[PDB]
Amino acid sequence: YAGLRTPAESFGSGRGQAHVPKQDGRARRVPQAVKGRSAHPPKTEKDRS
Amino acid sequence: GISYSVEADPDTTAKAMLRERQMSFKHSKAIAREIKGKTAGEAVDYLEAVIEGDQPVPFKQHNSGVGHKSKVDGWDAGRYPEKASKAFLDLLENAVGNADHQGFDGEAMTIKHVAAHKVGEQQGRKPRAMGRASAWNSPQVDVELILEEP
Amino acid sequence: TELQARGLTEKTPDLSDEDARLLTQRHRVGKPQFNRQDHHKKKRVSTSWRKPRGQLSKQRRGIKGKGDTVEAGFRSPTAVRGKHPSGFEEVRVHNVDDLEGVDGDTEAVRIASKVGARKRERIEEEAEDAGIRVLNPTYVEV
Amino acid sequence: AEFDADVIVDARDCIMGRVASQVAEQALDGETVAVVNAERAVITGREEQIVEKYEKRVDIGNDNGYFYPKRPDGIFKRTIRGMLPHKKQRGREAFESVRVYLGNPYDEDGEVLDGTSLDRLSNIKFVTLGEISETLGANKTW
RNA sequence: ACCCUCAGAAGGGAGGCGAAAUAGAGCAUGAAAUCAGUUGGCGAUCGAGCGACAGGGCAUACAAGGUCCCUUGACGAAUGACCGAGACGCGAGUCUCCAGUAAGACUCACGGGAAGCCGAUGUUCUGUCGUACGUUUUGAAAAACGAGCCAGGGAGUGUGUC
RNA sequence: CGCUCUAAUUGGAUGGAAGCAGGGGCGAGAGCUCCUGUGGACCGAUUAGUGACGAAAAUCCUGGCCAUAGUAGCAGCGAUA
Ligand SMILES: [Cl-]
Ligand SMILES: [Cl-]
Ligand SMILES: [Cl-]
Ligand SMILES: [Cl-]
Ligand SMILES: [Cl-]
Ligand SMILES: [Cl-]
Ligand SMILES: [Cl-]
Ligand SMILES: [Mg+2]
Ligand SMILES: [Mg+2]
Ligand SMILES: [Mg+2]
Ligand SMILES: [Mg+2]
Ligand SMILES: [Mg+2]
Ligand SMILES: [Mg+2]
Ligand SMILES: [Mg+2]
Ligand SMILES: [Mg+2]
Ligand SMILES: [Mg+2]
Ligand SMILES: [Mg+2]
Ligand SMILES: [Mg+2]
Ligand SMILES: [Mg+2]
Ligand code: NA
Ligand code: NA
Ligand code: NA
Ligand code: NA
Ligand code: NA
Ligand code: NA
Ligand code: NA
Ligand code: NA
Ligand code: NA
Ligand code: NA
Ligand code: NA
Ligand code: NA
Ligand SMILES: [Sr+2]
Ligand SMILES: [Sr+2]
Ligand SMILES: [Sr+2]
Ligand SMILES: [Sr+2]
Ligand SMILES: [Sr+2]
Ligand SMILES: [Sr+2]
Ligand SMILES: [Sr+2]
Ligand SMILES: [Sr+2]
Ligand SMILES: [Sr+2]
Repeated sequence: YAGLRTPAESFGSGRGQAHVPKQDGRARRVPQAVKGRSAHPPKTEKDRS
Repeated sequence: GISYSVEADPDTTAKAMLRERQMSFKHSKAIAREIKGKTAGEAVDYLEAVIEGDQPVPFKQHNSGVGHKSKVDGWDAGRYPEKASKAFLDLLENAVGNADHQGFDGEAMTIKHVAAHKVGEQQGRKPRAMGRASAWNSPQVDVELILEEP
Repeated sequence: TELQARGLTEKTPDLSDEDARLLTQRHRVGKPQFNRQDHHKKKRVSTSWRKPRGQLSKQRRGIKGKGDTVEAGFRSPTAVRGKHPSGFEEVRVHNVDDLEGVDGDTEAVRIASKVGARKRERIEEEAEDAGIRVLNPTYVEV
Repeated sequence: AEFDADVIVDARDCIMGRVASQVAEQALDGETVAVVNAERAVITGREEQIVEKYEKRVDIGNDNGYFYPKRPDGIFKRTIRGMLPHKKQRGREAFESVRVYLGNPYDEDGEVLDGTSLDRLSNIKFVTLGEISETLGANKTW
């Protein structure tokens, strides 16, 4: 759940900004956003044997 | 802050510095540029004339909208930045004083080196229309001065 | 009173006629800079080579003046490729034991930068006695 | 005021364009040329159409400007400028080492360049530079 | 610490400590963008994808590169003469011989020379070519879309089955 | 080619490691390497592995910064001080 604990929403078109989910004026959740989720991180379910 | 950016033989020179001065950095570049190479005493007489309005300070770089001044030689734009001039007078007072305490003739020494550096901005905020605030900051200026025997 | 470099600093390797001809060719022909397209137009774009990928890229399409594109055709001659400009083949050395098996007639040795002044002194004296030139010698006051 | 020309060309009864072409190349070859008797230079064809073309050049213009000369003095000079890369360093040097004169300010007689001569006994359809300038409104100072 | 300066527990100067204060308080290191001062090159008659490749100017402590220039000679691919003699053509010019000769890129040797001298690096001048990049598109310099600049961040990963 | 960490084998460092700055050499190239200065404690190579491994772009994210500019504003309201 790292990076997913936020209700961040995107503003969409109209305000001259990229459609990136924001919360309190900060970009959140998405992998390209600082403090966002990790796109393809190490996974516990992976069989390492 | 800054450190003297030029070598200085302590046997023939005296130093001085201003720290984090809330004054125009742009006026400081102009003032330094103009008094460099002068005699400390000549600089003081000059800065006093500026503050008084008798002598203009050539604004060669930061001159957008600045009206011309007939007394500016070889250039057109000029002003009378009295605040920054007073700060420079303090600098010269300290330098000449240091010089004297070392056995030199302060006033007679040449301003070998003098340069202003923007050390930062004191941050401020100003409320604007439509529910937003914008920057409203104060420049923070350091300036070094090296008086040299000649 | 003056600075002098340790070792056989002026030593030259002995090359066959053909090797000397090819080394001389490599030095005459040279090669283009091979820097990334437009590296000069943007500070965030480094000089490091990247294949021009744009569908419309002028360099990719090969327009004259847009710089050469990396190709095998630009390779140096096999017989001399990688040689120091002197003609010597280089040998990376980290210690005295690394000097063993080195032919000072054909090879010259280069002491790794990490090696300290103490160890370099030994490596340098041992290399000279074996007739091996040290490409990066220590300059001592003599 | 004194022009040490290596060559002095007599334009009297000579085809303007043909002289201009030779003076251009000579100038590019480093020669300092002086075209004398400009007012007597000649251009072939129907006077009415020739004048119509030069008149249009005088009428063309705007804020940026298209200053076209009216005197035989400047007309010949301009004719030469059009055969020289006057915006390049080499071209400007050549053009600036060429001068056209009304009459002959020299003591010598100019030389008539080969192939530029026009025989009046064999031609009726031609106009003199001075004649064009008069029609254009230039004050006949020659 | 002490001393000087100053309206001054400010700051500055000098000084003391320490291997180091350019370790003196968001006080290990200290990139880029960028700013001040300054060095080199260019600069108030001249033109714009900013460059690539050639070639000139000016600039250059050492180190980590050491080559380079001229006479002559040797070698000498393709190519390839002048002059002269003889023969043609209205003419521009041509053929035959001289002769595949002289010449011919590179490379080497002898003799002489260069140390800002050769390379290289900075800048600038000349020549040739040249309307970014990425994307959308049949067609992009595009009056189609994206980006102010820099640093860092930023996209084929796991389980099961085939 | 380069990045992380693991293992085996084998090396470097206070007689100065990594990093950074400027500069020299090599490689078609990814990139490798040396010198000098700074820095002041860590760093490799080979081989077998591991992968949260490579950016110029996404009106991409965050931070820092320049021009804009000493520019707009610091006048306007029946309360001109
Ligand atoms: Cl400012
Ligand atoms: Cl290959
Ligand atoms: Cl006009
Ligand atoms: Cl031109
Ligand atoms: Cl006729
Ligand atoms: Cl060869
Ligand atoms: Cl893939
Ligand atoms: Mg996160
Ligand atoms: Mg104004
Ligand atoms: Mg409100
Ligand atoms: Mg760049
Ligand atoms: Mg620090
Ligand atoms: Mg891309
Ligand atoms: Mg369409
Ligand atoms: Mg091994
Ligand atoms: Mg990255
Ligand atoms: Mg941002
Ligand atoms: Mg404005
Ligand atoms: Mg009133
Ligand atoms: Na939360
Ligand atoms: Na934006
Ligand atoms: Na598992
Ligand atoms: Na004046
Ligand atoms: Na004036
Ligand atoms: Na004509
Ligand atoms: Na006109
Ligand atoms: Na140059
Ligand atoms: Na697109
Ligand atoms: Na495009
Ligand atoms: Na268009
Ligand atoms: Na902005
Ligand atoms: Sr809408
Ligand atoms: Sr300005
Ligand atoms: Sr080292
Ligand atoms: Sr000609
Ligand atoms: Sr001190
Ligand atoms: Sr031959
Ligand atoms: Sr990644
Ligand atoms: Sr600003
Ligand atoms: Sr008022």
